[PDB]
Amino acid sequence: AKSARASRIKENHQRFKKNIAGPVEAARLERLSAKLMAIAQASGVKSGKSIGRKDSSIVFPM
Amino acid sequence: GSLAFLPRKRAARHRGRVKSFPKDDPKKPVHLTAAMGYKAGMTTIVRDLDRPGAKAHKKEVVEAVTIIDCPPMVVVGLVGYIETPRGLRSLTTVWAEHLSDEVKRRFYKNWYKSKKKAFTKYAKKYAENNGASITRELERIKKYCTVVRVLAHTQIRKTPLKQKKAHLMEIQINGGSVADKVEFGRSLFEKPVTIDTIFEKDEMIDVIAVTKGHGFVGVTARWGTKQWTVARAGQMGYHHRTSVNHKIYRIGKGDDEANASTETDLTKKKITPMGGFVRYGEVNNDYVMIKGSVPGVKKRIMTLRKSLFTHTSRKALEKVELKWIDTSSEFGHGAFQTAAEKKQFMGTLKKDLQTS
RNA sequence: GGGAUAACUGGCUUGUGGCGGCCAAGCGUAGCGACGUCGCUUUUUGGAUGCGGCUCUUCCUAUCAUACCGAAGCAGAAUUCGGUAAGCGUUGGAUUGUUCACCCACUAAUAGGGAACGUGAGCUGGACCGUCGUGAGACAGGUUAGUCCCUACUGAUGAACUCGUCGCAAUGGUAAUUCAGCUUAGUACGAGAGGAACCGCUGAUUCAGAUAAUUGGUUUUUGCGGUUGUCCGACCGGGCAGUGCCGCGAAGCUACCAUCUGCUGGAUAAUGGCUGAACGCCUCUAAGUCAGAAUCCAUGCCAGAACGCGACGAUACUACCCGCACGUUGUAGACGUAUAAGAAUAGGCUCCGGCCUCGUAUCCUAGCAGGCGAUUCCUCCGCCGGCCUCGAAGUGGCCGUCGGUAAUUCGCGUAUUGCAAUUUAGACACGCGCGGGAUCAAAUCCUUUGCAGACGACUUAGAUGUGCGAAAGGGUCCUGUAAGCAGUAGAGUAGCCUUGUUGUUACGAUCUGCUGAGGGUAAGCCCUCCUUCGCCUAGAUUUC
RNA sequence: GGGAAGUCGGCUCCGUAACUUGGUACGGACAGGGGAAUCUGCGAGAUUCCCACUGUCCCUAUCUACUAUCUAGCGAAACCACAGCCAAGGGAACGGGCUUGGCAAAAUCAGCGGGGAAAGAA
RNA sequence: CGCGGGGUUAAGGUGCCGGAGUGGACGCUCAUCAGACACCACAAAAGGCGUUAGUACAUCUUGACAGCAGGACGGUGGCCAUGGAAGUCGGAAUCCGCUAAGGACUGUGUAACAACUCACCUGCCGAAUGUACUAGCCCUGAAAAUGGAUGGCGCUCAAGCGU
Repeated sequence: AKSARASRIKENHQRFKKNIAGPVEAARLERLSAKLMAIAQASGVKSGKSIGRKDSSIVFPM
Repeated sequence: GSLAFLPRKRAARHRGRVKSFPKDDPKKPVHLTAAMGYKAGMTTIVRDLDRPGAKAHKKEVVEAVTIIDCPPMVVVGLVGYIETPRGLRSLTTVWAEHLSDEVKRRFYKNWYKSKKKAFTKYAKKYAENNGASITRELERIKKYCTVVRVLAHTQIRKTPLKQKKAHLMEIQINGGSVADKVEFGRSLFEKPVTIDTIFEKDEMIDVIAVTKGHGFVGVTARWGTKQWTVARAGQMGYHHRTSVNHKIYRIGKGDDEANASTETDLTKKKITPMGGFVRYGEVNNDYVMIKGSVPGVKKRIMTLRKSLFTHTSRKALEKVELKWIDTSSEFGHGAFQTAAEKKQFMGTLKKDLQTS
């Protein structure tokens, strides 16, 4: 019996993944993400545009 | 036993953690990975099987299915992580405004005697023109992070449980640029997300839970007998498990009023068994109906997540035509789907005359 | 009877016999002598054996099977020999005192060994004297030796780092296995008989991890009913027989007696190649490189370092931040603790002229431990702000104010620390102070819960609520038709008066009706619109 | 009580008539019971299944004996040079302290299947 | 070999652990668990298309080795044997001519031929080769079973080997 980690079995799984499950899950994800989007859309320093500082060690203290 | 589930220890946390989200690429659409629910029980069904090559092909088979009460989860935060030579590091998290009493209960341990003062300064940070700082945190997530997760909590006060403390977890966002994921989460703030929005029917998922404990049990039941390699006595049960490849057979909407009805059985009935789920109650919310047994006791917190790998089987590409769902009593040998059926079968009674 | 020796093997052991002749590079100047070949064993017709057995852990490969290869008249199928492989599995019968061989059944196959003088752990099936003899032994003649704790492992708690929530993942563990059926296909192949395989599909064995809808089993639900003996005077309702006995029996627990799930990348070995030298042919190899095993390392999976790390929430005192006064406060060890390209080394850099052994280089480097004033200078520092920048464990640029400043020269002061005595001078940390700003929290005990449990521990609830608790009602399950009354239904047991062709009056098993009634129902079932009653902002400890 | 294993296991007499006290012909009777069920209308009721032995093994049943966590109180003994983590090496089949490496973090609870026990040699 | 201070050595060492050299000169070796003083054993007249040094013999501008382009012929399908056997299923002899050279043939091949190829020869090319041994270093020259040992790290123009 071919092991579950056999190279030929892995290649067959890769082909099956790429030619059937790929498209099926892509369509499923498109619909689900559509529903997610439906529910979702249902000065620099003084404004936050410039990402500034909020509020053991890696170096030796001098 | 297996030397792969050792150090046979009690689960460090009751919730159970995902430990691995599926790998992310920007080409897919933006979506959430995981969800949460509470085990209500399990029941019996009949499926018209279409497994080309099987002896039960084009035949009716009887199957056991587990039912998960899934009230909509609420998004209350957004966390951003960065890649480092030591792994992923949580760079920063920005919460939502108007957190719920249930998530604040999650934060507190003695909620009754406490002054309920959590996140008040953070709400003031929203309101008092520190929104510059909050936008700065969002932009830091946009420009520095590689993976984004969203903070979401369940609705106990809809779940028929004595508990009042909710459950937080991070659900990873996949399929897009970091900016797209940040905008998605920020827009998802203060909004309920549904299980039919995260998953749908016909899809195999992975269930993370803590399997039931049995206390100090000897080797006879701990391993299955007649150095770490030698069977020893100790804790058996209460173990974190991730069970893979469980088929989502149905998602019931809770407000449908005909959740258990199929296109073959024209009975306006819901999923809750006649008399209620034993030790759980009634399912009045969105529920997930999945094949087979699942780790965890009734009313236990459960994590439902997407499969890590694209599937390699025809059982994952199949449609599930349901014929009927059992709603008889689980409290004993029940033979009636509805109280109306029981009354029609047994006629009228002495107490019926006395009351009427 | 005396003397010596008193254990013994310990880079031991394995696949190829010994003897004689011939040949024989050599050594040698006759003798030693391998590989072969000849002669003997040995040829012209097809039982042996005289400590064993079973279970479990781990390891070896000297591999029986499964995976991949090389060869064989290997047509196909079935195979044989050999190579890489220990990832994964690895019997029974007959017989015998036991074992083996042979022989016989399954099976994919039903390999061999080690645990180191005690064959890992567990279980099981005599010599000294005395006497009498000696062609030789005998003695119920005596004597004699018979040496509950620490730790490993397996689980469970845990102090200090304020409590808490959400995470990361160093390291350690690691898992799947074999068979069958369908299609390919009665195809390739074959005279015939026969007869595959790759892709694709569906099941089953073993192993592993879960789960209880269903289906069995289990019953202290002592839940309901029947029944034996005795007792409470009888009915009813019950006690006793360490759970009397029987039947059903939820809940819980269980069961390959039930059901569910078991996942994918890279690099390799044998081997097969590409380009191409050594060596003007050639060559898979030397430089370079392609594929390839159930192998190796990882992902998926389990744990999480209790002295590994991160994000966020709220932080009463304390001191939470700031200014500056310091500390007779700590430091595996300031004293200019100064200096960022990348990349090659059979090459590189650049200002595009040229330069590169060489960091014995560049910057900085003067002043009472660094004073005061002036001539003169726009040079180098510094602190605050503004705009922006830096996320691998988070900083720097420009501008702006203000502050200091030998690039040149000069004046006034240095003395006395007495001829040297660490030139107490930096940094980070922590403490104690002042005067300015800000804030008014949690955990534990306790009661409670059963998603948990040896006990800790864990999931919960406890401040007014979609609250908690006790009852009740309804629902759902279990049992199987309560007590009592009545009907001439009533098998039967007896009185009235006289014949009864229909005589009456009483009792009465059993039957039927009221009665799927009666009882139990969460103790680890379900629901409650004001169903009823009650409870409640506590009291003790601890925390920067 | 049940299951399993092995077996070679399952499935003539009375009266009557002639003959030499005994035989001969004739007539009649013989060559089951128990338990569990199914089918037709209790019925000649019809049909189905199980009955064994053993110096064998296992399980169920009864009896006997030892079997027991925490709390309050009370309360010993055995034994004790000092100790207790490993691997290699340490000529004298010798390691526990030595060499050099793996490492190594307070205080505990429970389980326990390993170690802390063994020769003397013809 | 009394208790102390100073100096210098031995055997052994100088990549810290570890005091003293990543000291100097000339070479050699890459090992799929090298070696670091074991040289006793396995172990042989052993296997190596690893590498370096050397001894002997032989061929070379009269053109050596390797290659490429060509020849490789005739008596003769020599004798015997075979159903068939022509150099090439088999036994034995194995000569001559033409020669530059060519075996009564070294392999592939045919039923037997035919055909190809080797031996040998010539042309092109152009300068050193090729056979056996010897001596160093290196690979093999046999190994089981808890995880471990040049003392450990590690070391490759060495931190290995010789002077």
